[PDB]
Amino acid sequence: KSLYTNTSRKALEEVSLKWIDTASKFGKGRFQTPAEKHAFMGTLKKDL
Amino acid sequence: LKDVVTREYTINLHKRLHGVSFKKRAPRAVKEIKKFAKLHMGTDDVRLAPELNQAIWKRGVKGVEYRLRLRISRKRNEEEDAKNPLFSYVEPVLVASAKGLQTVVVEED
Amino acid sequence: SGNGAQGTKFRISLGLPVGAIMNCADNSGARNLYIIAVKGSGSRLNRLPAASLGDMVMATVKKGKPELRKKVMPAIVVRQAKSWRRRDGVFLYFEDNAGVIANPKGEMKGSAITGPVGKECADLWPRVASNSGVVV
Amino acid sequence: MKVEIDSFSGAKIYPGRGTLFVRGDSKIFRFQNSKSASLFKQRKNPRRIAWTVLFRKHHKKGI
Amino acid sequence: AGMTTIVRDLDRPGSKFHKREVVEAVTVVDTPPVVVVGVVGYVETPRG
Amino acid sequence: ANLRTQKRLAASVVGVGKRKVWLDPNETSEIAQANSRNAIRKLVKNGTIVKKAVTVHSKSRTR
RNA sequence: UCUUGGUGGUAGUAGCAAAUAUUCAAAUGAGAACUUUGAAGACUGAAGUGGGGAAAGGUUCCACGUCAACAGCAGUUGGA
RNA sequence: GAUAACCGCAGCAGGUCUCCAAGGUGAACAGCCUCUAGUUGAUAGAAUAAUGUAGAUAAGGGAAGUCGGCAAAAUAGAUCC
RNA sequence: UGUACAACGGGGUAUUGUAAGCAGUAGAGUAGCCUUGUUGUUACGAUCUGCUGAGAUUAAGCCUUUGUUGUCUGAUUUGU
Ligand SMILES: [Mg+2]
Ligand SMILES: [Mg+2]
Ligand SMILES: [Mg+2]
Ligand SMILES: [Mg+2]
Ligand SMILES: [Mg+2]
Ligand SMILES: [Mg+2]
Ligand SMILES: [Mg+2]
Ligand SMILES: [Mg+2]
Ligand SMILES: [Mg+2]
Ligand SMILES: [Mg+2]
Ligand SMILES: [Mg+2]
Ligand SMILES: [Mg+2]
Ligand SMILES: [Mg+2]
Ligand SMILES: [Mg+2]
Ligand SMILES: [Mg+2]
Ligand SMILES: [Mg+2]
Ligand SMILES: [Mg+2]
Ligand SMILES: [Mg+2]
Ligand SMILES: [Mg+2]
Ligand SMILES: [Mg+2]
Ligand SMILES: [Mg+2]
Ligand SMILES: [Mg+2]
Ligand SMILES: [Mg+2]
Ligand SMILES: [Mg+2]
Ligand SMILES: [Mg+2]
Ligand SMILES: [Mg+2]
Ligand SMILES: [Mg+2]
Ligand SMILES: [Mg+2]
Ligand SMILES: [Mg+2]
Ligand SMILES: [Mg+2]
Ligand SMILES: [Mg+2]
Ligand SMILES: [Mg+2]
Ligand SMILES: [Mg+2]
Ligand SMILES: [Mg+2]
Ligand SMILES: [Mg+2]
Ligand SMILES: [Mg+2]
Ligand SMILES: [Mg+2]
Ligand SMILES: [Mg+2]
Ligand SMILES: [Mg+2]
Ligand SMILES: [Mg+2]
Ligand SMILES: [Mg+2]
Ligand SMILES: [Mg+2]
Ligand SMILES: [Mg+2]
Ligand SMILES: [Mg+2]
Ligand SMILES: [Mg+2]
Ligand SMILES: [Mg+2]
Ligand SMILES: [Mg+2]
Ligand SMILES: [Mg+2]
Repeated sequence: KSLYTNTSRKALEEVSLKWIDTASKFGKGRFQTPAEKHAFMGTLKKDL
Repeated sequence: LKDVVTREYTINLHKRLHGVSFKKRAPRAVKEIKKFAKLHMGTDDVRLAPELNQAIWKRGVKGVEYRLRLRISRKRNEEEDAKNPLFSYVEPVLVASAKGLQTVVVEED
Repeated sequence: SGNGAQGTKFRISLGLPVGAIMNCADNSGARNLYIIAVKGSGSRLNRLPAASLGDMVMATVKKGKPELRKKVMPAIVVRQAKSWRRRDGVFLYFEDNAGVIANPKGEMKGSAITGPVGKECADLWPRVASNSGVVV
Repeated sequence: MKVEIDSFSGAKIYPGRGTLFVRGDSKIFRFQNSKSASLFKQRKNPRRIAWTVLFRKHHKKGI
Repeated sequence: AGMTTIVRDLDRPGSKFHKREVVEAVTVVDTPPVVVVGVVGYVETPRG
Repeated sequence: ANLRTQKRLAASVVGVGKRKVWLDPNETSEIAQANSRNAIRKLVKNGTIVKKAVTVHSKSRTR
C-alpha cells in the first residue's frame, strides 16, 4: 500500500479500460485471438 | 537395470549448437553426442562410429544438421574394462528425414 | 516555447540538433533553414540543443533570397521526419524536415505552407494553422 | 480504438502497433510492422508480394 | 508475468487529451492467494 | 607401428604423391616389414598398397 | 648503482591468443589433444605451405635402437 | 635453402639471389574457388563478466566533434553521353 | 517412484514468403517431322501457373503436453 495519502489528480482518477492487447509477444503479433486469426486467414492446409 | 540395450534416439543438435563459434560446431556436436549418450545410457565411456563422424562432418565444420537419428547401443566392455564395466557405442541411422521420429527400442532378434 | 505559442505541448522526440538544414515550407523566398538555436532549451554540457515539431528555433537562410540571407530570424518546425510518439500510441514521421519563418511572437512571415503540417505544431501556433492547408 | 489497415499488406493495425508515414504529397501510409515499412521503402509492389492481401485478391486465393 | 498494453479514455480536465484514448503499458503481476501460516509479535524496545 | 618410411617409399615407387597412397590399415604388420622398394612393389602387386585414384576436377560447368 | 657466487619475495603470477581447423576409429605403447595408419573435414591455390638450385650450414640426409636432457604443453615422435 | 637445416644469443611473424608454373571468373601473374603436389604445424579444455585488440552495424541530425574530417563512410569496373 | 524430472514426438505461438516433385492447351522463340494441326508433333527454353500462405525453422533464457523412451541412494563433513 501507499505509505502516504496521495491526492495528486493522477491518483484519484477512476480508470476504465477500453481494450487489452493480447497478441503474441513472441513476435510482432497480428491477431488478438485465434478466432480472429482464423477469420482473417480463412482455412489452411493443417489437418482437421 | 538390464545392462545391454540398443535404442534409437533423435538428437536436436540445433538447440545444442545454438550460438556456437563456427569453427567449433562439429567438434562440439561430437562432444554433445557424447554428453547425450552419457545422459541416456548412464555410461561415461562413449565410442562413436567413424560413419557417425562422417555424418557430423558431412557439411563441414559449421554445417551440422539440426537433427541426427542415432542408434546408441550399450555394450559390455572387454579386455580390461575401465572404471565403468559398460560402454555405449553410437551408430548413425540412414533415414530419409530425421524429423517426427521418437525413441524406439531396437530388439536383438 | 518562449512567448507566443498558445498552449502546452507534450514532449515530442527531438529530431533536429543545431546545424540541421531543414526545408523552408512557406513562400517567404527562402529555400532552407539552418538551425542555430532552439527556444526554451536546457543547459547541459556537450548536448546540442535539438529542435522538435512545433518548436521555435533561430535559423539562418542559406539558400534563398539575398534579402533573407545572412540574418538570424525565428522559425517554427512544422515537419519532423524523426519518428515520434503520440499519447494515443501512434508512432509517426514525415519524409522531410520543414519549417516556416516567423517573427519572435509567432506570426508567420509567409502566408502559405507547402505540404502537410504536424497537428502539434498547428495547435501550438495559431497563425501556422491559419496559413496551413492539410494538417497531418 | 479504430483498427486500421496496413497500406502495404492489408493486415489489421491495433493501437500502438507499427508506424504511420506521411508522404511529402500528404498521403498517409500505415504499417503494422517494419516488414511492411521496409518493403514500402524498398518500392516493392504489394501486388507481387505473395503473402499480402492485395496479392491474394488479384491471384484469387481464399474465397 | 510480463507486460501488455491497453487503451483507455483519459479523465484529465485541462489536458489536451481529455476524453480521448491513450495507449498505456501495463505490467501484469500474477497473484494467486497467499496462505497464512504464522504470526509474529514485535515489542518496541529502546534498541528498536 | 610407424609407417612413414613405407608411405614415402610407396609414393616414390608407384609415382604419385603421399596424398595419393593408400596403405591397408588391417595389414599394418606386414606393411611394416617392407623396408625395401622391392618389398613395396610386392605389396603394390598384392594390393596392400593401392594407387588411390585422382580427385576429380570436372569441366562440365565450364563447358 | 662494490666484485664473484648463490638465493628469495613478487609467483604457481604475467603469460604460453598473428599465420581460418580440426574430428572419429584402430594400432603401438606403462601412459596418446599431439606417433602411425585408415576415414572425414579443411587450407597453401602454379609470383604455392609444390618441384629444384645459388650463398651459407655441415651430416642436419637415411636406417636401426632409443627418451635423462632439448622440442617454453605433451611425446611412444623428432633436424634430439 | 628456410613460419625448424642460413644470419638475427633461439626450432625468432624479421632478413636472405633465382628457375618451372594447371582449370574457371575476370583486362589481368589482382582477389576468389578448384586440380597435381604439399601441409593440417603453431599448449590445450570449459565458460562467454568488465576493460581491451581485430571486424562490424546503427533512428533522426550530418563535422555541431577535434589543433586539424584524425579515423571511418562515401566514390569505384565497363559502355554511352 | 512423483498430480516427479529428462530426452524425443505432437500442438500453439512466431519468422520467412509459396519447398521439392509432378503436371500444364503458360513461355520471347529457335531447330527438326510431316499421313500439315489451327489451342498438331519432337528437342532446347529464363520465367509463369496449379497442387501451395506452401515448405523450412521454432528455445537454444517462448508456451503447452494424459504420447513414446528413459532416470531416480555416488562422495564428504557437521553436536550444545
Ligand atoms: Mg516480444
Ligand atoms: Mg529420440
Ligand atoms: Mg551469440
Ligand atoms: Mg569453413
Ligand atoms: Mg518412431
Ligand atoms: Mg544541466
Ligand atoms: Mg554572414
Ligand atoms: Mg629395393
Ligand atoms: Mg649491492
Ligand atoms: Mg656477479
Ligand atoms: Mg634465486
Ligand atoms: Mg604450475
Ligand atoms: Mg595465467
Ligand atoms: Mg599476449
Ligand atoms: Mg591461430
Ligand atoms: Mg588409440
Ligand atoms: Mg585438445
Ligand atoms: Mg570427420
Ligand atoms: Mg581455399
Ligand atoms: Mg630424418
Ligand atoms: Mg622409442
Ligand atoms: Mg615441452
Ligand atoms: Mg617430457
Ligand atoms: Mg609427438
Ligand atoms: Mg628421431
Ligand atoms: Mg645446416
Ligand atoms: Mg635479437
Ligand atoms: Mg622468423
Ligand atoms: Mg632461428
Ligand atoms: Mg586470378
Ligand atoms: Mg588438390
Ligand atoms: Mg597457438
Ligand atoms: Mg546514424
Ligand atoms: Mg539514416
Ligand atoms: Mg546532408
Ligand atoms: Mg558545414
Ligand atoms: Mg568546429
Ligand atoms: Mg568545440
Ligand atoms: Mg580548418
Ligand atoms: Mg591524428
Ligand atoms: Mg583519412
Ligand atoms: Mg567508356
Ligand atoms: Mg503458392
Ligand atoms: Mg521457399
Ligand atoms: Mg517448385
Ligand atoms: Mg523444425
Ligand atoms: Mg514451457
Ligand atoms: Mg516407458
